[PDB]
Amino acid sequence: SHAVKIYDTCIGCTLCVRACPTDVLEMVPASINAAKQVASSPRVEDCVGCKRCETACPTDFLSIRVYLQDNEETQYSLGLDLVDWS
Amino acid sequence: AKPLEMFGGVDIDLEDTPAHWTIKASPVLEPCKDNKKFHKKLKDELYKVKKNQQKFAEGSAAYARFNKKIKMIELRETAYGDRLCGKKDGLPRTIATGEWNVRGSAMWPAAIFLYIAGWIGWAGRSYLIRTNDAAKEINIDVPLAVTCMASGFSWPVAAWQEIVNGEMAVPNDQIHNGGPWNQS
Amino acid sequence: IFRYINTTLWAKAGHFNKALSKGAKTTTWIWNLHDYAHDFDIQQRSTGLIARKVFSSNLAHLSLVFFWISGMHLHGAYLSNYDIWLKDPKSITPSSHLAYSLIGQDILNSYTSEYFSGITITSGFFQLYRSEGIITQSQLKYACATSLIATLICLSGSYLHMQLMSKFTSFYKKFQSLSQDHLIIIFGSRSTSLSAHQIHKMLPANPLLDSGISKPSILQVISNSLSYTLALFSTNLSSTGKLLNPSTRSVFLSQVAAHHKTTGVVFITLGLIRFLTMYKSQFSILTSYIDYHIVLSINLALIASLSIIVADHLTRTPIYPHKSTSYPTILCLSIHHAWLSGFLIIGSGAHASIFNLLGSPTSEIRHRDPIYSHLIWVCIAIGLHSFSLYCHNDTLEALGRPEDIFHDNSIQLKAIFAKQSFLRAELQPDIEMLDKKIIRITQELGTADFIVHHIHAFTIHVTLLILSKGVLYARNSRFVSDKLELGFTYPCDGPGRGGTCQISPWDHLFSAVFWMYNCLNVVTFHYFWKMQSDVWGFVSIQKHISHYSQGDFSVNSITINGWLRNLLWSEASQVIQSYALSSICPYGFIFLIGHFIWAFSLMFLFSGRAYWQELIESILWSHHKLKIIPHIQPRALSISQGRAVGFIHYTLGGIGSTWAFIISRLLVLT
Amino acid sequence: GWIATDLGMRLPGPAYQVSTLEAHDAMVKFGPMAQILIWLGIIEVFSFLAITNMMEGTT
Amino acid sequence: KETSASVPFLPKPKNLAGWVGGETEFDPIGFSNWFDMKWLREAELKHGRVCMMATVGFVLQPYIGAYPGVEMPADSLQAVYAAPSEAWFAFIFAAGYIESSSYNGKITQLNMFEDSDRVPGNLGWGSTRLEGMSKEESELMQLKELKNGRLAMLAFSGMVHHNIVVKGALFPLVPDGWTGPEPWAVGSIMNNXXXXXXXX
Ligand code: CLA
Ligand SMILES: CC(=O)O[C@H]1CC(C)(C)C(=C=C/C(C)=C/C=C/C(C)=C/C=C/C=C(C)/C=C/C=C(C)/C=C/[C@@]23O[C@]2(C)C[C@@H](O)CC3(C)C)[C@](C)(O)C1
Ligand SMILES: CC1=C(C/C=C(\C)CCC[C@H](C)CCC[C@H](C)CCCC(C)C)C(=O)c2ccccc2C1=O
Ligand code: SF4
Ligand code: SF4
Ligand code: SF4
Repeated sequence: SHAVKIYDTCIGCTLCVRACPTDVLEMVPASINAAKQVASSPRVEDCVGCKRCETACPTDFLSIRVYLQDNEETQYSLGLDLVDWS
Repeated sequence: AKPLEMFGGVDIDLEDTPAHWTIKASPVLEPCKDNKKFHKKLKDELYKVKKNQQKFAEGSAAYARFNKKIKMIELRETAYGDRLCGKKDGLPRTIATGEWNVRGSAMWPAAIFLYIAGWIGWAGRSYLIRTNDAAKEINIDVPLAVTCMASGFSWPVAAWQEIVNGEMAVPNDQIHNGGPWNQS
Repeated sequence: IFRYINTTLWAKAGHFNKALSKGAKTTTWIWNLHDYAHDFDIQQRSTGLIARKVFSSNLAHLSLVFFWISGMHLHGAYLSNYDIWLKDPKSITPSSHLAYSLIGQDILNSYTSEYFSGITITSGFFQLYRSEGIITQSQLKYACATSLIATLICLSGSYLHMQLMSKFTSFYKKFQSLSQDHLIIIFGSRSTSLSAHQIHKMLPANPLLDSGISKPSILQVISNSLSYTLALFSTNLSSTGKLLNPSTRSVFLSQVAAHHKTTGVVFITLGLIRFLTMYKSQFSILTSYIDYHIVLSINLALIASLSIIVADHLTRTPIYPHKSTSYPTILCLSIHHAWLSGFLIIGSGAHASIFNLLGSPTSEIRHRDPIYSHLIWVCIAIGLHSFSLYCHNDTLEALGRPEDIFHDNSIQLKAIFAKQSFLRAELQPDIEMLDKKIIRITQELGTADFIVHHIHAFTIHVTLLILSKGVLYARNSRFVSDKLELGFTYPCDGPGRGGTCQISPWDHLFSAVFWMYNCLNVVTFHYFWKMQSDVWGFVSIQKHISHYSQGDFSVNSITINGWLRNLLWSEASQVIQSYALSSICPYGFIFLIGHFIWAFSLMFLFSGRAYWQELIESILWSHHKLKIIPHIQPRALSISQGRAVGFIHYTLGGIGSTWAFIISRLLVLT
Repeated sequence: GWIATDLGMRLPGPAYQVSTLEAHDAMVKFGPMAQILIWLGIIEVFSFLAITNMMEGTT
Repeated sequence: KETSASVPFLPKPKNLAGWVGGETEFDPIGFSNWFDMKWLREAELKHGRVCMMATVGFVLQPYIGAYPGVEMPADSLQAVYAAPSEAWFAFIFAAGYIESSSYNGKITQLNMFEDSDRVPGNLGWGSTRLEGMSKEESELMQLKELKNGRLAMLAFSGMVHHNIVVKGALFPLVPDGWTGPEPWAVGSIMNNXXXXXXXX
């Protein structure tokens, strides 16, 4: 599994949530921006690592950062279809 | 004790006088007009071109063009006579010692190119400074562009006057230094 | 109507695409502007504009081809030794191409005739002119004039159709009308027109030249007025192709005229048949393939296949007079059409992928795994078999065990079907020769021919694997389930799932171009070595044959070292030792430049754009230091563009290397 | 010009002792046709300016 | 919409107010509308003056040249090579000094008229012999200067090209056995096709 971290610079775009192809991200209420909402990654075990969330993030440097961990890959982080690891 | 054999063929000047600092005193080189390899090479050029010429008709245009080529080759032979060539190749050399007063010296082309290259760079920089917009880089303001192009001739003086007066460089704290290397 | 044809958009670059309307903020904007220039589908406005753009651009390109033809005709009339070539084609190399005497470039022109010096052309235009009964300079003048008039007409038509066609325009969608009129009026009614042209201008002329009257009484006989010669004057019974014309070393032009007449009749009858014939099975294909990209792909594949048929049929089915002996011309005519076949096949695959992404695919995409899997297995099988017979021969020859290799004098793999394929030609049991030169002798196919044909099959199958894998896995895949939303061309989907680089159909074309290039480089080498070794060459009066390569193919082409030594090294002596030699200086220089360009491509092929972006930023620091700010911000090439540039330079450099290598050698030997 | 040349009117130079048919080629090879083309080129540049400024309504 | 007095079929060039040729406004291409016409006037005046001096020197050299010790080529074009390098160096040095000092170092189309917008073509040299005409015949004097400058420019061009077509001196106009000019010995594509150099 990868590591998807959300930083304080988030401005509640919701673009990262919409771009995620495996429903890793979600919007949670907060009080650090005018949108009163920040992103969260409660399900990074389903994060394939496509980094579309990083493409969609418009902050100066990404408020959402995906750290690839190749020696950590699970069946969900690899998108295995022909083969089951469970 | 024969420095040629001591050093495996290469020969050393063995003399410490300022008169040998010129390239013309080198024993590797020799004036082209009295070098055997130069004579042989340009004679072979003449022979090959002449042999090609005889293959065509006498009254054809190709014959006249080959005569013109032969004249060009002979003019090249007589023009490179004062140029220095090695005592073993016959190919004339280019002098890159800053001599300023020898045939084939690299000082004159260097000066000419540096002037015109500074001219080009100065014209481009002036246009970029006077058009601080992206729209002016895709749709060139041709009158202003040619104005800067003509104005670039005084670059060796204007550029220095900007260097000393603090109008060329910019302090590092005003442009993006680069990627962060620390924070924690 | 035409009041809207305004220049106001000429200054406004990038107007056609709404993604470029934000302005040139970065240098990526320039490359995107060039990339979307001909992508009429994604450009602004309705579908009618797409049709107008496509049709008018077709007309403009047709005008461009006509202009190229006109240039060739004017070069032949005013910058050529076509006169002396007409008088004596066996002693004069064709040349309609001079070089100015600048920077010593005069060394490029070589002796072609006693009154002419120039670059030996290998386009075969002189043979075409002679087969077209063109003798006087006035005929070439008027051919050039007609081609220029056609250029102007097609340019004006392209200009007009951008406003003649409207939103209601529908003539392009009438596929029944297009097929019927094309077939009948062009393939039938123009083939018979060319048959008429030949019967009335070639047979009156080409037999006169072959009859030894190159004089032809000037215009007294050559300018038609020869209705006392009969159409089938010198058919000499026999069968078309069994007996060649002994003078010009080609099929008699009367037989060619009869061929064109009969083919026109056949096409007209097929157009009549199409009123009631076999249908209702290709009907799903009929309804599902009415789109620009699908018909473009179909036409590209068809034209490329026709190009390869032309490449194989222009060499040992000699049609043109005095062309079989002109070995550089034969080589060029084969190899150029081979390369065009490969390139247009690749384009057909690309546009199949584009159609799949824009339109809706057909039934074959649902069992795509068995298809693209048995294709994988067959590619592996014929790669581990065809090539390795070369590796086996190489290893056992290096070991000193020649009796264990695959050769004719050893374990031999007989080409059973080809050896039993004496159906083609079926000529008499001897050879044909014109003047110290072999016209055509039957290629005796042995073990080496078997192995190299299997190499060809393997390379073709791998290129097809890449193309069909790109086409079938365009919409979605087990790897990425929404490839349709990603578009046609994309760098990747991200480093996730292990890595998703080069999943797009565009990247599949990117690999397929490399594999097609590798596929027909072997085809070029097989042809270039086989013809020299076993067909082309001198002769001896005692019926003995001395070929150019002295029969190296059957003894050396069984091992990779044989290809390296006897083809890429021994036969490269002409190009490598081509400096200061009048005709072949540019070929040596272009050999060097092709090596440089091919190696230069590797910088784009092996590297990623992030390193170059960081380097560009480092340089931009120095630029900003001296108050030199490019407001079109410098960005490195996009990933797809980096791959495209790498592929283009790779193929261009390699093609130039082969081009120089083959052409210089054939010019020296001839 | 054709009338005058055919009827025998010529410039006082032996280089002009040609028929009217060969006058064009002979004078092209002689030089004056190139100079005439240069002069007609400048006059036609002025004419082109006239057309451009008339069609646009500037004059 | 007025028209120019010189070319009546063209629009009257704006930005060409009265400087000299205000009666015959002549700018078909329209450089005055494209460039700072004060710089254009400065360039025209410098060209005219340099060409007056050039015509006088070009005429004088074959006859009353011959500075004591300098060699004499009849063809005034060759006088550059057949002259002492020292005198030529000193002359170019003086010309550069005059060019640099006259404009106070603002010798640049961008910086020529930026703060010292004095007057187009005025250098304060010999102005004591002007302005006594009550600003009316002074304009006529400026007109005469401009007309002489333009005539001198065209005349010097003609003299150079006459010396080239003759390949000799200048004043022996139409020398003996010259029989007309055909001296441009440079090949051309039209020349190549006409002379049958290519083809055949
Ligand atoms: C009839 C032939 C034909 C036609 C009409 C089209 C038409 C189209 N193609 Mg296409 N294609 C073709 C053949 C054709 N192609 C072939 C044979 C191939 C295989 C190589 C391809 C591969 C291909 C790809 C991979 C893509 C297209 C795309 C497109 C679309 C936009 C093209 C564009 O804007 O490029 C603008 C034009 C250029 C950028 C031309 C630049 C010059 C090229 C790239 C380099 C050539 C180098 C030159 C030969 C050597 C130089 C000489 C040297 C000495 C200096 C358009 C629908 C693109 C698309 O999005 O489709 C919807 C796309 O991604 N095509
Ligand atoms: C102390 C102080 O302050 O200084 C004062 C001093 C003073 C005197 C008061 C001043 C002044 C005025 C000056 C210096 C005025 C000089 C004016 C000159 C030299 C004019 C030359 C014109 C040449 C022409 C038209 C050539 C024409 C040539 C032609 C037409 C040639 C015509 C030919 O056909 C002819 C004749 C022959 C053929 O070969 C072809 C060619 C040569 C072309 C100042 C400026 O105020 C400053
Ligand atoms: C070198 C390189 C660059 C940098 C190269 C760039 C930006 C090319 C653009 C440079 C200029 C604009 C090209 C213009 C042409 C040349 C200046 C001259 C070519 C012709 C000469 C022979 C005269 C990338 O951006 C890149 C991106 C992705 C994968 C690989 C690479 C890559 O390899
Ligand atoms: S895209 Fe970036 S800034 Fe926007 S909500 Fe997601 S993490 Fe926050
Ligand atoms: S890398 Fe892809 S899967 Fe993972 S959180 Fe980002 S968008 Fe979702
Ligand atoms: S290396 Fe390049 S192509 Fe591969 S996943 Fe990363 S960005 Fe995409």
